[PDB]
Amino acid sequence: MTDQAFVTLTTNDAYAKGALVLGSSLKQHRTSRRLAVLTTPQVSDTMRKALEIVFDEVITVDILDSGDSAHLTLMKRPELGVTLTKLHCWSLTQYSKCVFMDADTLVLANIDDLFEREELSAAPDPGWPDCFNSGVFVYQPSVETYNQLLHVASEQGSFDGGSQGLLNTFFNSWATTDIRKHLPFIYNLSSISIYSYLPAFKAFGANAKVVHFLGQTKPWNYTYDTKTKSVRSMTHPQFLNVWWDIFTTSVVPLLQQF
Amino acid sequence: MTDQAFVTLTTNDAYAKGALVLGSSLKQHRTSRRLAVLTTPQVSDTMRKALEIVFDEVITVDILDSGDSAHLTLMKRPELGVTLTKLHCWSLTQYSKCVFMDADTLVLANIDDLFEREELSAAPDPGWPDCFNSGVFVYQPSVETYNQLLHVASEQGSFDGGSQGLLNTFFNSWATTDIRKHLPFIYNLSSISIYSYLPAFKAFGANAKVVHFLGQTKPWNYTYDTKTKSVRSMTHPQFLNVWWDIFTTSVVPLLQQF
Ligand SMILES: O=c1ccn([C@@H]2O[C@H](COP(=O)(O)OP(=O)(O)O[C@H]3O[C@H](CO)[C@@H](O)[C@H](O)[C@H]3O)[C@@H](O)[C@H]2O)c(=O)[nH]1
Ligand SMILES: O=c1ccn([C@@H]2O[C@H](COP(=O)(O)OP(=O)(O)O[C@H]3O[C@H](CO)[C@@H](O)[C@H](O)[C@H]3O)[C@@H](O)[C@H]2O)c(=O)[nH]1
Ligand SMILES: [Mn+2]
Ligand SMILES: [Mn+2]
Repeated sequence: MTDQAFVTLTTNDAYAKGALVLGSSLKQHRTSRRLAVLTTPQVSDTMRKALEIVFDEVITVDILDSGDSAHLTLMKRPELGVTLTKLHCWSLTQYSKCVFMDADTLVLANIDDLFEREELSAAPDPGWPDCFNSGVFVYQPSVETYNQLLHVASEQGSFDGGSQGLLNTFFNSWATTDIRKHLPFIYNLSSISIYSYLPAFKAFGANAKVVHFLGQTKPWNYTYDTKTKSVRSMTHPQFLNVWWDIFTTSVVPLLQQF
Repeated sequence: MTDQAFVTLTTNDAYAKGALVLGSSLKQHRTSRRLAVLTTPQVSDTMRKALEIVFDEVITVDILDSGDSAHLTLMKRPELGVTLTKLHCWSLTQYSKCVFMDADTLVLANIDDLFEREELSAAPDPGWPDCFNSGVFVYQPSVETYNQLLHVASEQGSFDGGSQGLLNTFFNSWATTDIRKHLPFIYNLSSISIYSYLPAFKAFGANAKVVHFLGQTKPWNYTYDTKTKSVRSMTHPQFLNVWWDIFTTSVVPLLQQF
């Protein structure tokens, strides 16, 4: 309850919008857990203040600062900035168990049952199913694990340049061990898989609990008509329209309070 | 040994080429099991004779004939012809356990360790990871199971129009039960995933044991230069070139014997 949380991340104002929508969707579906978001100094004061209303806790991380434990590793592998910031999710020892969620995800139903899972639990990644998608995962905050993850980042880096490669390398038993650590795909439904593998989507898509907007084009990169309540041209904009309805209804007016 | 086999299928001469390459690759990697192939009357006599040399057993199936157990179901769902023919793989009760392999797959290493698996074992499908790919699976021949599969085909059909939808509907516990029934992706490596998710491929692709040529364009739809030993323009034609080397070296000359 108080010791468990959903954790997201935002390094800029664009992803902050995503974080704000994600946070609102979690409250909308009455989560009994806390909401935390990792932010960087590059996030504007207005976005930061909005996040302070939506989330129960707003933590500030600055790996660009020499005082940060990940900085040394950043100098060695500068292309891993976002990934190194994301790893600080393991530094939140005020929580016994958390569910990390990318700022570009959207909750469509209560997913508190994820807290029954153990580290490391995640849904399979489309494209290479033997790797889990790092957009949504169940983990347990720990300084030891964090240090172990930093060590691997320093020595090996990430085979994909992001957090997915690093996490899959460290939590390498995922593909062959414990089916319970394989989160059902509907807990991290790739938006690409939706408009593509149409048959499978038509069959199981209605059970979606979380949508992950993976492409280059994020939800905030579209134009939304408030009158027709739909984005402008995608055979399935329904999810983009939900994202935008929350943004229009709860997020935008909240940003006007400042 | 004698009671276990690899089983493929070919309804025409084009896929027969694939079946012939697949069969040769299995012998090349010294399989200790038998090789069986399901064929239809539409397969030419020359292709049939070549298959009789490569495979230990060539079974003929004709669902277009009123005497076939699947015919009645075919009349009801005519678009399922290939799928209904494929299901006859369960009718091979002369074998205690088999590994079904699509004619468009290619074995790059001995995979006899698959016979340690139980029905139903299969690799995850890219696109929708909670569904297994029906191109490669471990099953146990049985008239009862066959009748149960026909029954489902008749009543529900297939959500994807092919065998994957039907098999996933029947063997629906796959995604949430027994990690051992999840064959490693390298036992059914989608050719699409190779040229696409490049990072993951560069990291684990060298361990590939089976390649599955999924697209519209099958290996036999390419032009191969015998002098340079490579197909004509694909950042990774290496697999197409292996397929063609076997076809050029073992299959083509074999077809000349007739
Ligand atoms: O400038 C940035 C970029 C990313 N993020 C955060 O990092 C997360 C991950 O990155 P994102 O921008 O969402 O990338 P994706 O399109 O979701 O994908 C990448 O990350 C996925 C899971 O993390 C992998 O499946 C992909 O292969 C990888 O390309 C985002 O949701 C944000 O929370 C920021 O805060 N600021
Ligand atoms: O005219 C035909 C068509 C198919 N086959 C056989 O059926 C198998 C399956 O079909 P294939 O032509 O290989 O289709 P795929 O491109 O491999 O894909 C289909 O089948 C896959 C697994 O069976 C699924 O992952 C895909 O979603 C589905 O589109 C083939 O390998 C052959 O053994 C024939 O003998 N004759
Ligand atoms: Mn993401
Ligand atoms: Mn196939």
